[PDB]
Formats: sequence, structure tokens, C-alpha cells
Amino acid sequence: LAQQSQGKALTLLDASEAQLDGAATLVLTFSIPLDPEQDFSRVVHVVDAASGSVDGAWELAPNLKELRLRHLEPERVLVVTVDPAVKALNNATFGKSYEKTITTRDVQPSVGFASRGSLLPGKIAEGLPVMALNVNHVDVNFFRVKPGSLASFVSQWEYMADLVYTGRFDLNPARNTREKLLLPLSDIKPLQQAGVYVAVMNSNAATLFTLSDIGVSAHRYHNRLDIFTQSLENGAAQSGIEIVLLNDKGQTLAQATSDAQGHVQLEADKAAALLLARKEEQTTLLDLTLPALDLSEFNVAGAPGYSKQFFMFGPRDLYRPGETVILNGLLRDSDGKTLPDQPVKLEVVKPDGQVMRTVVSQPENGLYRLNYPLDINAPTGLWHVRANTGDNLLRSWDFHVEDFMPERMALNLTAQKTPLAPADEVKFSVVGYYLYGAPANGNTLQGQLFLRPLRDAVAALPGFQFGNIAEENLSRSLDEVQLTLDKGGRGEVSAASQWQEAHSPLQVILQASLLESGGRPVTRRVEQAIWPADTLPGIRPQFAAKAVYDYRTDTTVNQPIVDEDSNAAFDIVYANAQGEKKAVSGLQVRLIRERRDYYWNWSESEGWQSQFDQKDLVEGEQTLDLNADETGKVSFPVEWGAYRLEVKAPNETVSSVRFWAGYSWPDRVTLKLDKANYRPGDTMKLHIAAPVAGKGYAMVESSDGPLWWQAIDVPAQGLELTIPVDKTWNRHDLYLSTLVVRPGDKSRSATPKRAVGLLHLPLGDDNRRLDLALESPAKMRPNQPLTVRVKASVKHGEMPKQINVLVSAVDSGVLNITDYATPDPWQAFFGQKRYGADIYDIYGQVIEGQGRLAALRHVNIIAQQAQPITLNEQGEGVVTLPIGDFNGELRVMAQAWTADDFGRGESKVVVAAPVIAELNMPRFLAGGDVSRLVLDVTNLTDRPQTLNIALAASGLLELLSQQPQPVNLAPGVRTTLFVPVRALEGFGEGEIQATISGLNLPGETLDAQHKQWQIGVRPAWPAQTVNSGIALAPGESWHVPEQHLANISPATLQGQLLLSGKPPLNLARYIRELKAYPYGCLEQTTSGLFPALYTNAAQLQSLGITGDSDEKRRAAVDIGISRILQMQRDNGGFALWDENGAEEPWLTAYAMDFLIRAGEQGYSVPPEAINRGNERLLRYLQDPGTMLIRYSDNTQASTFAAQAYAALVLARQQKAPLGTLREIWERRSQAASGLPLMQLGIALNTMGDARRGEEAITLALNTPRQDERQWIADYGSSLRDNALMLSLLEENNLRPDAQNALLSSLSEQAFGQRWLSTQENNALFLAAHSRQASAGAWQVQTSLEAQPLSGDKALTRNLDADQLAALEVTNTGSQPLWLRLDSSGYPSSAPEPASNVLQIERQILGTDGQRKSLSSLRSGELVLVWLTVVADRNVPDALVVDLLPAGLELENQNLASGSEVQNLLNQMQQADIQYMEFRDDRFVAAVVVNEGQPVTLVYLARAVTPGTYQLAQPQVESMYAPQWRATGASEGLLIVTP
Repeated sequence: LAQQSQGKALTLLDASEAQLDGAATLVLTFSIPLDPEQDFSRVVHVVDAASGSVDGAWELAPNLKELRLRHLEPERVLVVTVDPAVKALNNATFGKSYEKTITTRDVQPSVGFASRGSLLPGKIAEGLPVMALNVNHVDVNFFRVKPGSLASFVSQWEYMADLVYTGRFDLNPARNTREKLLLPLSDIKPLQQAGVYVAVMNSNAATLFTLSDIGVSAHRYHNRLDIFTQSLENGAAQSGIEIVLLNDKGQTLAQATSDAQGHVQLEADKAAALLLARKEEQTTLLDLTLPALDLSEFNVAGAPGYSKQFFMFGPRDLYRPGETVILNGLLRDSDGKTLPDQPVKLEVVKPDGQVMRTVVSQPENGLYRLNYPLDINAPTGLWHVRANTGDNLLRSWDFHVEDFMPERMALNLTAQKTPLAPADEVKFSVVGYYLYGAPANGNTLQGQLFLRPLRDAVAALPGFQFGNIAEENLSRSLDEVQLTLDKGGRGEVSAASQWQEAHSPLQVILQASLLESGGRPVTRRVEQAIWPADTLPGIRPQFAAKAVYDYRTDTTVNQPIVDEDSNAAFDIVYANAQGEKKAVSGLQVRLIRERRDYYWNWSESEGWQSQFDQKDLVEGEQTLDLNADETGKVSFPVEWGAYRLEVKAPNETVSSVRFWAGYSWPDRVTLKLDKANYRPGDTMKLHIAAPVAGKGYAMVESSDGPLWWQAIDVPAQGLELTIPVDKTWNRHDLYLSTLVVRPGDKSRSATPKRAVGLLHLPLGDDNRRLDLALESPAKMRPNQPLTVRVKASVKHGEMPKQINVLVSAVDSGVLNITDYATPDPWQAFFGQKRYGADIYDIYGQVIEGQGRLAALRHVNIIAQQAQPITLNEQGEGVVTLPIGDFNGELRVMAQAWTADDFGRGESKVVVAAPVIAELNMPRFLAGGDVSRLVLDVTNLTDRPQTLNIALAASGLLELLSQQPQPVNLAPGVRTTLFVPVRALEGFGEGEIQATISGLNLPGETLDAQHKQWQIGVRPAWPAQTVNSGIALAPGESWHVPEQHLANISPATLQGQLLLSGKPPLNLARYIRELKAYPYGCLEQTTSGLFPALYTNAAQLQSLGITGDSDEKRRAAVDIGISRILQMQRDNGGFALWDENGAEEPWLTAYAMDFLIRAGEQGYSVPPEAINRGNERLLRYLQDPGTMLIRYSDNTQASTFAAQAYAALVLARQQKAPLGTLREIWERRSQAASGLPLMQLGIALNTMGDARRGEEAITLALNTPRQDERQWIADYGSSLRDNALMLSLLEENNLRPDAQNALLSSLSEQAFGQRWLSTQENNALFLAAHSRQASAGAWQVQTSLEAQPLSGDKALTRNLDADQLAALEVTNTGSQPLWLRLDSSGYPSSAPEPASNVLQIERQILGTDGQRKSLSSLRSGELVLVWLTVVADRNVPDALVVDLLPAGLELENQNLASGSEVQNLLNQMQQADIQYMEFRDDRFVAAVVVNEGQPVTLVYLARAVTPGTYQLAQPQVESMYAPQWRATGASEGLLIVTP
């Protein structure tokens, strides 16, 4: 706005100094708002008439009138000048120049201690730092705290004294400048006397400091506290008494006195804050609530140490919504030994913290397993599996859930295969195209070239490594690719040779992203091999890689290792790219030892870093000769350290392989041990070396508490100790601590008076590791079992018995996303556990630690896991893993375990297909749609191929063209076949089947390639249902009304005939109508689950319903329950569409009711959900204000309904406080229906007061639903209310003569048919379900069968399109006969647009804004689908559904380049949209339609697959008053062209 200032001039109101935010600030105040753009510098300026220019950082307030300048130096003469410009907002401009001089005035004085104090003691403790500003002197009192009330006094501090005043310190700081001055105390005799003192002046007016000789140290554990009291003065070792106190509270928790060693042992958990150590007059304190000593630079990192070790693991940690998460678990003690059988409580936790499933998992032959089906609409993000073993210390297995959107484009990158010489330049062939069979034209490809060392350079010879691993400049980045592509799809990249000196095989890797519209690119990578000679040397170690820990990676890694002082064997070859093995003589084979000399190095911002100087030494050398087809074998004696075997050929080509001979690959107290690794029986030789000689104590400890300790005196030549290893030392969380202290309190040369040393105590054993060798072919063909053979080894001792192995196979791509390391149980049970203790000290604070070092280096996923096998006597086993499709690299993994031992196994299998065939098709099809499918076929073999492709259509789909001719494909070439198909009327799926014959492969027989695609097929027009019924007197006849047949196409025409001897209820109709399209709505999902909850296949088939073998049903119930839980809010309440949506109490009550009912039928639901639900319902009852019912017409009725239902739901659980029920009953007049009164009545009847219950029931049966249908927020109707009331009556067994009459009336009332709500269907089902119509005899003659139909219970029978068109029924029974006939089918002609209350219209525009034809659309073209909905009422539950033509796919983005289009979008921004989802074949939108304001909806759509597609009418309805419907016109057809 700001035009309120229009017509006004611009004058300066006030330019002056002021205190702003505690700082001296210059403020100019103008009359009217200024131009907020930063132009203040060439117009308004300040000038010191002495110093000159100053800070010109002009600031403008939230107000546009005041211009500020912060931080002015005191007592300064400032000249402020305002030039004639400034402009302001209404371009008024300031008149002339305004100059004003001002003095900035002095600052108010201040003084106080820089610190509240510290508990650090001293022998004299001089110098008290103070921050003075313009102050000549300070008076300070000096108190001495009473040794009696000392405790309470100090406890009052942090979270009672005499007086020894001296005071008056002369502080002479410079003017207008805050200086840090110190107060001497050395020349104050009445203060050197030990004790606790407090200074106070008259803003930190007081500080504290202690004088004492007692130097205290403390090690706190999770439940134990060990204290060591020694002297600050005479080295170490001291007695004395000490106490542990509470937080704020000065109350004692425990007391003790030091022994002859200084040690003390106390039991304390939390709250034990202040620690106080006295020796008569001397007293030293320690605040344990402060931060402990930082040990970040020590090797103390690791996993927490638990008594019970629960190792959770699986094939992967990255899943997509829909597929099942697999989890395995192994439970052991603190030394990896078996514990007695016990359960474990596992909970699945989704990102927002809520629990999705809670299982008490039992083990099976020692292995815990957990499968969790992720819902199709599961939240993406970080999930946890939370395990409880009983200690209430929660274990957590993290796993990510992500969803990947398709690429809708294809990029092909190819190279020259055969290696190039360094002289050659490298050129890459690029071919990009759209999936619907169109060249990617003008698409800007952007990528990058990389240079890497090729070591796997010969596929014919696996294991052989090529190239000098020591050669420099083998791994660097090259040029960046930016190619406009231009041509119809094709492009060419090139790379000039920056490599010549290279003596190793190189590879140049292109990584390129193809761009569409700056939205979701298609990235691919390709590599070109480069050799320095047509033939090269190659090394393959005979010894196998062993599993070892890498602290940089923090996971178990395979490395080539041999035993210390041994013989390293190697296979050498002289070979080329193709083929194998050539002749050569005089191969120079050197064994190079890599010697490293480590040394520490200090710096300014690096701190103490561990450096090292390396040197390569030639330990061994041999000379070798090789003939044609020979594998030379060399053996080199090795000792210890890192080696590399180097083979050099006469053509100056080098190949090196690094390996190790040993499994081992200043400001602190350096600790050393005699030998790495121990056992619970040996003895430790501990060497302690400190920079400066001193006294203190060493310790061997863990979590829980210390296992050994000793006070020590370390001279200037180190110290040697001998420590025994008890039998109770088998924890792997053991650490060896050392504390050394310098004698003198004061000294020179700085010297850290405190020195700490801390070393992890090695105790593991390499004899308990199962070494796993996984044998499998490095290459295989898809759709054939992958055979993996396991071979275990142990090195020392015999083969353990009953080795359980758990093999898995996962696509390496999925693993590389998360950098997923193959899980190892060994490192889990025997790995280095963390230092579980906090060190509290009284000496100087820790330096900082700088910090610990780090390290530096749609398609359905293939992810399997076989059952656990058991190896034989030789430790051998075999597993088969059926590989589906897939073309890439599988990482085969295996975890093994016995009772005491554990192991890991890795392997890599390249799954590759000879030829690849991909069929691009639309996301679905509609009956009658003709569509052009694109079949891309590529030949990856080295030979040319003549393939015979055979296509076959199955299901609701047929081919239109003849079979393809035989295709001649050259190596690497791709061809495109067009497959015109048509869909068939019906609801189902169509399958395309492809068979490729020929192939030809020397060495392989190979059965012909088969492939199969499925596609969804739905009728373009909504299903039409027609219901009839009648009562037939004895002798009467009845024929099928022509209404059931007219304008409906046969073969799609179903029908159900219900015959009953009493007023019936269409159970099967309710059930069948409760089986609708997803949409994801809560209530819809819940209502649909009630039938499945109370009907087995036995009962279903009796009604003419088949499918789901009960287990499938129960699984569906589970899926439903998940889908329900995925919408429970954080506060326990539920929402209609999503977890972050508005809250609806009635739905909360509903969902809860279903969940309780589900629990009653043996289905599991996490107690968190149930409990928060019940809490929320209870709060609905006891705090009605928390509710917020939106779009209601009668809030009191809404509230009463919600409260009544909640009351019932809780009352069922015996959790409904009667007082509140009565408190509600005293508001019964607000009820706008009988149902709430009924429910509340049952609640009262349930929780005691039967009288008011019966009253509520009787009243309910005489309280008709009264409301002009607006909302009320009970999702209800007269029908559903009467149904649910009858249901409650029948369920609770109450009034008979009422439920009979009501049942009959309801059966009669059910003739408000054709369009019922899900809630109505559910209610009707609940009514019919709990019904007991008893014996009702009936006989009838029909056209269906020669014999009469007869029964005493109501019978439902199915009818085909013929039986139904010829139906005749005649009662041949003595008594009457009730007959119902329900029909359903799909139209033969497009139906006329209808309308009722709601009105829908659709118009298609172009992105330009103009109207667009749906008969001239080319592929890849965008169109705006403009929907408009209107109604003469307030429809809060309006749901828009716009069926797509298969030729259009939706762009998923809400809100929607300009022009009158924006004038539509805006209107969409004014529409209160509840929910919106862009499906594969639908546009959906939950919205409220207010009276007399049209709802505008626009959504973007892209044309893709060429063809002639059916086009359906728009559709809108009221979800719970579904007689209010509208379908609005259609152009008839959609044409998409290439």
C-alpha cells in the first residue's frame, strides 16, 4: 500500500542519539515512509570532525520512517549531513542540504567480576579478574564460608559466612574503554589460610574461589562413583573425608573416607551433583553436573557395551514403499556366547516417531527374524526397528524409505570396447531418445570426464590385477562435457590424450546427464579402457583375502593378508586384452617393503597430528621366464609390515599388488603393552611414559565399574607395571586409564600439571572367526538359479559343529546408495566397545581435543535372502538364489554363526543378458483404446544376430498388427518395433508376452529369451448399477424389469438374486459396494475393513463371493490397520486424508472402534496407538474445548455426536468415567439424532447407570434425525443412523419388538438405493450382520433350473448376462416371499450428462491460455485441464474425480507461465482444497464447495503415447450424501500423434 502517504512532503522530524538495544545509536526520524531500497550513502552521511569517516552501515527499521546508525564511539563530535535526494516512497524528495552537529555523550560506568567463580583450588590463589569501565576504584568484601553450612551454601550456589574485609582496589582504566583488570591478593595475610571464600562488591557483583591442598579425582560410571584423593602439594597420596550431595538440595546421599591408597567407592546414580572433600580445615569441592573431561582424541570410540548383545542385520537398509523389509537378529552375551532362550520386543518406527508395529519376537533355532510390509503410501524418510531385550535399553536398526520416480527418457553411451594406446584420443558415442519412440532433439547433455586406473583389465582372467598401484597421476578429473546434441538424438563426445607416460592400464570414465526441461535428468556412465602396450604382466595372489576391521570405515573389510614370517605365493601372467597368456623372458619380480616411520607434529589449527615418513625397500627379487599358455607361480618369503609385489616387463610396463604380512596394517601419558591381543589368563606388561615425572594412579576399568587400580609414582624414565588378567575379564569394553600429576602447584616452563593416558585393552580372539569362502560364477544369465557354495574355515583347531549360514543377494546399486557395508557379527560381538565412564577432575580444563579424525574415499528391486542352512562336517554347504530379470551387479553376502563363533562373506556376480528387450506402454488403457506400444530391442553380444521376435497378447488386450519380420542386429545396435494394440471392455489387466528366438552362442545352449509385461485395463465409463425388488404372494410371478438390460452391454453384465422368506437385507451388496477404489481416505478405508473382519471365505461363498484364502484376508486386514495407523496424528486423534490434516473426532472414534474390534479378533495393534487414541477420546470427553469441528452447521450436535461415540468406544473398554457420561446426559437436548443417544445409552448401560441408559435408548428410538442436510460432521443420514441403532440393539440384545419393526422398516427404507455412502453401506452391513432372522421357509419355481429352489434361510445367487435377461420367478410356497435383484454392468453407449445439487464442467486449454483441441495433440505436448465445480449449497465432503484418457499422463505439482492463466490459478488458490492426488489414471481432489462461489481447479497434463483413446466425463459427488452427483459432458475421444 504505502499510498496513504500520498500528497505529503518530506521533512526531517528528528535526527538525534538514542540508546537502542543497549547500544548508543544515531537515529534520523523522517515525516513519511522512505524508499526501502538501500540507497543510503550518497545522500545521508556522518563525519567525525576529528577522525573523519566512520562506520557507514546505515540500517532501516521495520518502520520506513526511521533511519538508524548503530555503535557510536563515546564523547565524539559527529557532523550529520542529509543531502537533497532521499526520494522516499511517494518520490517526494527532500528539499535542500541539512547539516547538524552533535556530541555523542559519555557511557555510564560499570564494574563486576568476569566470572561467577570456579571450584578450582589453590595454595594462595591470587588475582581476581574484573571488567571495569570508567571507574576509579572498587570496594569489595571478602567472606569465609562456615564449614558447617558450607554444603547448603554451595548447593544454594551453582543451582552463612564470616567476614574478612580488606577491599578498596585502585582501578585506573582508560576512558570510555572497558578493560580487564586483576585484583591482587598475595599481600593480604588474612586470606592465605585454607577454606572457601566469596568476594562481593556492592551484573556479577560477587564471585567465588577456594583455597585448599586436597587434589581430588573421580571416575563416575552409570551407577558407581570412584574417588581418588591426593595432594596438590607433596606429589600425591592423601586421606580425608568426602560427601556426595543433591542438586540444589544440599542433602547427603553418601559419605566416605579415603584409604591408604587414596581410593574411595560410592554408589550413586543421577541427582548426585556436588561432591565435597574435607580434611578438617582444608576443603575442596567438585561439581559433577559440569561437562566431564573430553577424550575425543583418544581411541575410545565404539559401540555401547551391553550385558546382552543383540545384533540386528539384513541384506539392505534402503527400501521402497510396498515391498517387505527383512530383518534378522542374533542375541548373545558380552563375549558372544549363547544366553538362555528368551523373546525380544521389536517395534517398527516411522520418521515422525510413531510406532507402526509392535511384536514380541521369538527366535527359531537361534535366529530372530522380522518381516514388515511397507505400505504403498508409507512415509519416506528414516525408519527404525527398535529392539528391547529386557534391560529397557533400546537397540535401534535404522533403515531408509525412499521412492524413485521414472525417467521418461533414455540415454545411451557407448565406447570402443577394445583398449586404446596412449596416443589415441577417446571418443564416446551418445544416443538419447524419449520412451514413446522419439529422438531427443536439441536436448542439452551435460557431464564430466574422469581418469581412473584400470586394474580389472582382462575379463578372461579374473583375480589378476594389472598396473602399478604406486604410480602417481593415475586418478584425476578431466574436461567437463556440455553438448547441445542438436541432431535427432545422436551426439559425439571426445577426449584428447593427457596420458602418455602411463605404464599401467587406464580407463577414462564419462559420466553424463541428459536434460529434458530442467526437471529430473537422466544420468549414465561409460568407460573406455586404455593400455600402454598390446600385452601386459598380471599378478593374482594365491592366498585369499581375510576379514579385518578398518577404523576409518568402521566396518569389516576384506584384505589380502598372510601370516607373519611366512611365504607369499603369487600367480603371474603375461597377457593381452582378448585371449590369454603370451611368451616373455626376464620378468623383473621385486618384493617391495613399504617401511613407515611415524612421528607427531604440532601446528596452529591442526593441533597434534600423527605424521609419518615412508620408504620403499627391495627385500626380495627374482627373474622369471614364461612360454605361451603358462601361469608362472612365484613364492616370496615375508616377515612383517606392508609389502607390494611388483612385476616389470622389458617393455617398461609395471604391475604391482599390495598386501600385508601382519594383521597390524607428547601432551599426554603414552601407554604401551608388550603384545597385542590377550586372553583371560595371561599377564599384561604395561609401560607408562609421561612427558614430566610425577605421581598419581593407573587403572584397568570398564563400564559398571573398575576391575583393577593402583596408585603410582612415575619418574623421568618411565614406569613398568605387571597386571594380572582375571577370569572375569571378558567384556571387550575394557580400558586402561592412567592419571599422572606434577608436584609443584606453581612452576615455570608452563607444564601441564595434569597428564592423562588411556588405552583400549585388547582381549578379542581371532580363533572365533568363521572365515567364509563364497564360490559362485562371476557371470550368469537372468531367470536362472544362482548357485552359491559356502566353504568355512577357522585356521586354528577343528571345524566347529553346526555352522548356521544365512546367504543373501542384493543389487549393488541399491547398496552403494547408502554405502551399505556387509554386516559382520564378529565385529558386532567382539568389536571395540566404547569407554563407558566419565572422568571428573579438579585440575586444569582439557585443552579442547580439536576433534576425532574421519576418513576419505517402475523397476522392482532384486533383493533376496534364502533360509539359514547348516554346514556339514567339512563346513560345506550350498544355497540356490532364483534370480529374476535384472542386468547388472549383484553383491552376494553371507553371515555365519555357531554358539561361540561368527563370520561374514562377500561375493560379486555380474548378471548380464545377451539381448535386452524393453516395451514402453502407457500407464494404463481403457476399453476400446487403440495404442502404439514401443518395443526396443538391443543386442549386446559381440557377434551379429538374426533374431525372431514373437509377440502374444493375453487378457483384456489384443494385437492389431501382424508378427514382426526377423531382425538383423549388429553388435550393440538397437532397433525399435511398433506394436499397435487395443484394449477389451472389462475391469482387469492385459499381458504382453514376447519371445526372442535364434540368438546363437558358441559355448552356451541357452533357451530362447522370454519377457512379459502387464498393463491395467479399466472401462472408460463408470460402472452402472440397477436395483429392483418385490414381495410375491403365493402364486404370483415376476419377470426381470427391462431397466436392468437397457443400454448396458452384455458380458459385462453381472447380477445377484436374493430370495428370502422374511424382510431381507442385501448383505452381499453392502460387502460388494464396500470394495471400491482406494483414494486413501480414512473412513473409506475403515468402513471397507469391517466386512473382512467378520466374514471368512466360508460365509463369503454362501453369498456368492469368492477370493482371498483367509490368510490373504488377514493380511489385507493387517494392511488396512497399517493404512489406518499411517494417519493417526501425534496427539492420538486421526485425520481424514493425511497425518498432517485437520483433526476429526468422530473419525477418531470410528477408527478406534474398528481397531478395538480388530484387537478383539486377534489382529495386533501397537499399544501406543490404542493408548494415545483412548487418551484423545478421554480428552474429547473431559475437555470438549480441544475439539475443532470444521464446516459444521450445528456445533453442539457435532460435539454431542463425537462425545457420545467416544463415550461408547471407551465404555466398551471399561474406560468411560460414568460421571462424565452423566455430565453429557445432562446435555442430551443438543442431540440432532438418535444414534448419539443410543450409543451414549449403551455407554451408560455399560458403566453402571442402566436407568439413564434405557432412558437414552427409549429417547433415541423416538428422536428422528433433524437437520437440513448441511454437515453436522457425523458423516451420517437417517438410513445409516437407523441401521447403526438397529445394529447396537442387536449387538447388545435389548428391545426385540422394536428391532423387528425397525428391521422391516429398514428393509423397506433401504429403497433409497442406487447411491449409498460407504458409511451407509457399513452401517447396513453391521445391521444385517448381527441380525438373526431365524427360520423363514420359502420355495420358488424359476427359469434358472428345472427343479424348484427352496430354503429356510435367505439365499443369494449369481447370474450371468443370459440368466438375468431371461429371469422368471414364481412363488410356489404357502407363505409370501421377498425378492431382491441387484444388477451391475458397463454401458454400450456413452451416458448423458446428469446433474444434482453439484455441477461439474471441464475445459482443455493450452499453456498459452487459449482453447485446445483433443484431436490434434502431438507427443510430448502440454495441456491445461480446467475443471469448474459449483453447487447451490455448502458441500464440505465434495470429491472431484476426473478419469484420464490413457494418452495423457499427469504432472504431479499442486498450485498449478502467465497471462489470463494466472487469473485461473489464483481462483484455485482461493479454493479450500482438503486433499489432492495425481494418480496414473485419475485426477482426484477433495474440496469444499461453498454456496454461490464456483470452485476452480486446474491441473497440468502431458500427452505421450500416440493413439486413439476413449475420453470419460468429469465426475463430482458428495462422499456422504452421494445422491448429490454430477457428470459433465465429454468431447468423446482423444487423439495423440507422434
